[PDB]
Amino acid sequence: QHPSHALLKENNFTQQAYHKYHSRCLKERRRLGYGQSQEMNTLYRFWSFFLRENFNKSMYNEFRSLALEDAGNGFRYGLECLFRFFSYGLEKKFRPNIYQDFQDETIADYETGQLYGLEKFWAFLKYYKNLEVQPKLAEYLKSFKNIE
Repeated sequence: QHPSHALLKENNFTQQAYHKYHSRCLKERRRLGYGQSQEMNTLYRFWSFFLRENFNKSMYNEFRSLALEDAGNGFRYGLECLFRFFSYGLEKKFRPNIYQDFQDETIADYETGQLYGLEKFWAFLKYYKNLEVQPKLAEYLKSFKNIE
């Protein structure tokens, strides 16, 4: 199996294995450029699912930073995986710092003219079974009410 799947198997994550896998992913990105590495893409998906229960400040900051570099040049997959992590990760374990970040990246995504992040935020607030919202995102969400 591919490391992106084997490292998600229950109780099988190892540091030694993640380091080898992580390594070639960055080399492949550093070799082929933003949004051009299918191997790097497997790492975005691994991060998206892994951190939902398997959180790591180290991995999360990297995930976020690279996803935003890519998306700043038009390649959306990494950022799409990050919003999916935000929406489903916070449903499984609410972290206030990560909720604030979710707001921050949703606002930034909307103001670049996208709706993928805002819908994911709307989806979270709706299903999150239990929130204060930056009044700017508050108004953006009110206008989204005409869509979903």
